[PDB]
Amino acid sequence: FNKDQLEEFKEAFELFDRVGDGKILYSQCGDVMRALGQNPTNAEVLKVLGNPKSDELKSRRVDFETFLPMLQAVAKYEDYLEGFRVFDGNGKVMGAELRHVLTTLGEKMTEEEVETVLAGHEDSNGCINYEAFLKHILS
Amino acid sequence: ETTALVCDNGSGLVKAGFAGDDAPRAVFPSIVGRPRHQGVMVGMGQKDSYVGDEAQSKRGILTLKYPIEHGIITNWDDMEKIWHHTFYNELRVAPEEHPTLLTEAPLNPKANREKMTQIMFETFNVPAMYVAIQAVLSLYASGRTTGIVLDSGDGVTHNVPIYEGYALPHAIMRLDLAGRDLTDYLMKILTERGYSFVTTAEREIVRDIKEKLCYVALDFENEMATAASSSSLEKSYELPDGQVITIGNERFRCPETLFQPSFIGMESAGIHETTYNSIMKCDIDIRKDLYANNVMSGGTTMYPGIADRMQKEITALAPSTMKIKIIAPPERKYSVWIGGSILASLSTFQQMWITKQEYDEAGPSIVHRKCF
Amino acid sequence: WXAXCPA
Amino acid sequence: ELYTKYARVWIPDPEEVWKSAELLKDYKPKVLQLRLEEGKDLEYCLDPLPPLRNPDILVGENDLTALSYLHEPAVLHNLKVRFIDSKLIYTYCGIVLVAINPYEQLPIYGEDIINAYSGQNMGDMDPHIFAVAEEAYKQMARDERNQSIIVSGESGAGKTVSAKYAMRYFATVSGSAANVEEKVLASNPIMESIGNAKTTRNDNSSRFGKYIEIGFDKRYRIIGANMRTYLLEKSRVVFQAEEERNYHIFYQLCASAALPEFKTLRLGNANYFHYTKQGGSPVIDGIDDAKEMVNTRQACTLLGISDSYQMGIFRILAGILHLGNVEFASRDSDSCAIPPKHDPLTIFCDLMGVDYEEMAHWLCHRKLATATETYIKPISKLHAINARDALAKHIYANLFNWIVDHVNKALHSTVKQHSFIGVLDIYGFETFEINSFEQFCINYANEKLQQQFNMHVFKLEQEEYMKEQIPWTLIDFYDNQPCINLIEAKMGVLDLLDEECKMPKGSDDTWAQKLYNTHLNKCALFEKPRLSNKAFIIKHFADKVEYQCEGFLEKNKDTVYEEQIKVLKSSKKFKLLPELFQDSKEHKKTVGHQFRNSLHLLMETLNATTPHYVRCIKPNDFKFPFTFDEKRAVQQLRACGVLETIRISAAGFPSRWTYQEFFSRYRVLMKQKDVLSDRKQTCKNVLEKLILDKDKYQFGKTKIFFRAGQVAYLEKIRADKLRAACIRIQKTIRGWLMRKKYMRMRR
Ligand SMILES: Nc1ncnc2c1ncn2[C@@H]1O[C@H](COP(=O)(O)OP(=O)(O)O)[C@@H](O)[C@H]1O
Ligand SMILES: [Mg+2]
Repeated sequence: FNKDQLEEFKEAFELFDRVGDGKILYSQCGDVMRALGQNPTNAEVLKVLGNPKSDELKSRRVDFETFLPMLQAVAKYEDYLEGFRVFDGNGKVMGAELRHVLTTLGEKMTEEEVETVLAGHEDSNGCINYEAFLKHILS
Repeated sequence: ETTALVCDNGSGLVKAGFAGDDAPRAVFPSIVGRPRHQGVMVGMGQKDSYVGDEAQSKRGILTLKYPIEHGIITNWDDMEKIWHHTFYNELRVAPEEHPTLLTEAPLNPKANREKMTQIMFETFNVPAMYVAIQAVLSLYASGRTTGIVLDSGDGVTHNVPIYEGYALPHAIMRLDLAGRDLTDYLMKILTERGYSFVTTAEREIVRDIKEKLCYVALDFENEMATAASSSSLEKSYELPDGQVITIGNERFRCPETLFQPSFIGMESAGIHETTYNSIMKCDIDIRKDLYANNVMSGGTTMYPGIADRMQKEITALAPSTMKIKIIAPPERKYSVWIGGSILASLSTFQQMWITKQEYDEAGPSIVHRKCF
Repeated sequence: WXAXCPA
Repeated sequence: ELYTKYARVWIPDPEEVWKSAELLKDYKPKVLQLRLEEGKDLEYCLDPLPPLRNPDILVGENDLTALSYLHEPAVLHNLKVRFIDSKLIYTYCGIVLVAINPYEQLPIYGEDIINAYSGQNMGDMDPHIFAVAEEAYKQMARDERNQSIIVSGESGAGKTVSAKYAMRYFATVSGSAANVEEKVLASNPIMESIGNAKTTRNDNSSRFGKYIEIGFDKRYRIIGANMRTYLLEKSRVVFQAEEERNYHIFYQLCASAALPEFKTLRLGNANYFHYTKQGGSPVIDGIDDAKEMVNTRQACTLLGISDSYQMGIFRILAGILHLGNVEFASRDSDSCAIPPKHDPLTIFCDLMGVDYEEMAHWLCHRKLATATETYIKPISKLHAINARDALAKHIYANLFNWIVDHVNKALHSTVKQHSFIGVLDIYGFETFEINSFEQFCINYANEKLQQQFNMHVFKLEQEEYMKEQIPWTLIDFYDNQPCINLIEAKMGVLDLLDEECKMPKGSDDTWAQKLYNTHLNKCALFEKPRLSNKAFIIKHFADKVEYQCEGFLEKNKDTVYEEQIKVLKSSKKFKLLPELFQDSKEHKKTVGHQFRNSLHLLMETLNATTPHYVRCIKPNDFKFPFTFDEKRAVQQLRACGVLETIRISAAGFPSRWTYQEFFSRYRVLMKQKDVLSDRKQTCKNVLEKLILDKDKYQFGKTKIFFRAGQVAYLEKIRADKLRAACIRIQKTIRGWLMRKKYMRMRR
């Protein structure tokens, strides 16, 4: 990362600083990474964080300088398509099935997050063009 | 399954039947008759020679030969007719179908078993055979495993001690007093009252007087005095033609030679001293069990009072702390056959048979190898 | 028998 | 291996035979970290593996062979879930139907359901007793060959309820009007009163095999049943172990001693008689014998046994009891006599109408006869007691056979029977703390029946394989003939028992010695219990069983002295006693040899036929509705052979899937390149990649056959792929959504 990148990342980090001390929580490190264009799993986030315990995850605070090596480590389409084609074969996917799998398998998300991202993308039959939704969510 | 035959040649009687039966199908005298006169009528259907119940029926015309005497087979061409009659006419069964069990007195000549075997495999073509010591079978019949057995038929007498199914061969006594020598003595003594019997066809009469009238005295010299002084003892018998004979103090003298073979000029001791001497040859831990289980067996022991006379005269020899019991079951004339009937039915036995496949390899000497 | 007796 | 993190595994537990666990960290070639339901880690150790668990889709399926891991805890789980939570009391294993007795009445037997099953094919439905009955009823029509339903279990399990509904089905689908159902059901109280016993472990155990032949005409209208009985346990009549009873009818009779018509039987209380006091357990708690009597007499009268014959029957059973009290005095070690004016014999002769002096003579002597001559010979006190008890067993076995003939007279119909369907009700495999000749016979019968079942299943598998064109050499046949030959064949344990009964001074000790000499090292299945010389072990089909030699020989023995029969046949007081003995080696045969022959008659009856099998299991010892004790149920499932059946099935290709339904399930693993137009070739390609060892599956014409385990493997790799896909998608949507929240914070 060059000085400009480091400055942009630090600025973004400071926007997520909700206490004014220039720091985030372990549990926010992943959030910052996602805010910076990374898409790490919660497992990946905990791994780069050093698998913190609940107490330090919720209250131990780290500044940008400690975050940066972690961002580096995190930084270092056809599969995404096949992954969506898993749940198809007419190029559509049920909203109910996607909701169930996203809220019940893997690193389960909330139904509200899924409703928010899914709002407006399914048609009257309840089918999602997943290639278009995928291009949309990858931009 | 095919049940085996049990055929107790004995002497004088043949006893035969199927294993698991409780009495023999066939009991007939082991006697071969040939006609001696000239046959005069023509077209009569004359027949060369008669076996068994025929020769008894027609005996006035015949000469009667016993082929077995003193448990030794002395004429094989006679004997084979008797077996032939046993299988084919009397049991009405082909012996080639199923096994046969045969019985023999102990200590008799070795070649007798070899001939029995050779005839059973060669002519009758029996699938398997065995020969068994008679006195062993009398224990199977009386339901015991420890015994001393006085087995005495026509022809032969023997004692065999058996303790828990171990026989004690050094102590086996054999004696040749038998029903035939009581009969020949009874002929030579009836002559004192003038009656006379010189032919085989009337030797067969004396043999039946002996059976009905004779009995054994509990003490000899007082009944000898009694019936010499009072005629109250004498009894009478009808000969076949209707002549009446009368027999007095004589009718206990012939069965009493079993206890004094000196009367017919044998050296040896009677059945009581041979029984006791047979016990004495056994070792001292077992004598008390032999003294309790004395088992009478075979027909010559049927005389009334022979049990009580034995118990008396062995108690006269045994040490008085011992206890002496004579077991004389009423069947005892058949106990050798009954014993062979249970023996041949035991599932454990089926291995024991001399099979034809063995005999064809080893020859007739196999008997001494695989039998007792 | 063969010696000592008649059979 | 694939014991990975979040593999579930079963672990053995004392209190409920197995517990679920979850494998908390991957296995690698000594001890496993296992998360339990009770606590997050408790640790398990591996000995000089735990049984893996089936995937959640398979559990609860209608047919236990659909499972991919076939073993005790998965079977126990499927029966437990289906029974407890879904209240389905019927389940299939292979051919077998397993019926879990609910102890509760249920709506499932209604006539609408009867219609719902009629005309279906077998697999088309969830299993129900009607689906067995229907399979039989169609096969009888489709083919000439006659049919049997075999019902096995403990008597508590409710075999009578299964037979009841199987007949109700036959009546309704025949459209028949007649009245056989009512009569066959109304026969049960007499057959249970005579033929049924209280054992150490069960009350109303059934001690015979009962075969009801439902006859059909040439048009398959019903014609009314013929009843046969086999394998009756005659020895129970005269001997009982601790806290057993003999057949209920004796205790029902003794309880009724106050009733006016039973005055002349001069009964006592049930411990007054030698044939009932021996168990020391006269009363079953919860039963009034005094009242079961009345239901027996009602059942008689509904079958139209006249009141005169009913008093004849109870006169004979009072006979048997009074006979048993007759007590011989030894005169001598080899002779005996009954003492003068002995009272039990007086009352027995008064009951049976015989001259006291003839019975007193013939009990103590026996007659030999050759054709020319006959001898009356005395017998020992031991033989006198064996003779008396053989006579009592013979009077009883004949009375039983007579009552069953009057049942048949009330059940027969004149119409010519075209064909029949038999319902055979029989006891299961049996094992107790102390184990004895009664059990030895029962376990031999169950060996014969399990052989027939293995013949049949193997045959139907060769048919199914030739339908699907798969080589026969792949199905192995498991054979228990080496165990039957240990028992029934020559020099077997029965043959050496009969041979010991008649060898002189035979005894249970010297019998045992013959066993050891003959078998101990020579046979794979016979073993000696280390610490005893008076017992032996047979490795039966279902389990090892230790039998104790003490007192087989006294149980083994029958000889009826024919002259004692010939005295009783002369009786002139009442009709029945001469009737019993209407038409020898038959008297000479021992109990074991009679049983061996009765079992041959049974097997030659069933072999004429096409079997269909049912198994009944008892879920709890306390009759609680719809509760399922794993500790009891495992034992019942072993005893019914269900588990050794499944062990045999798991050796084959248990799991059978149609190509199109397979393709539907597993296209998720299949690249959209690689699916062809040809389904069969597509799946042949994919599966030949997914499971590299071809020995795990066969390509039938219509179905893939998998060995046990591989369908679970495919389900695991499917779940792992589907999870990895879900993680990739969902992390991308999360990083998108928070990236947009970052754009919100920049705004
Ligand atoms: N009831 C009897 N009383 C006395 N002697 C008998 C009696 N029956 C047979 N005998 C004699 O004993 C011999 C028959 O004995 P048995 O045991 O039948 O011979 P084996 O067993 O050798 O054939 C014959 O001599 C016969 O005379
Ligand atoms: Mg003799």
